[PDB]
Amino acid sequence: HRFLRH
Repeated sequence: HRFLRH
């Protein structure tokens, strides 16, 4: 997964 790009 990912730590998103927020």
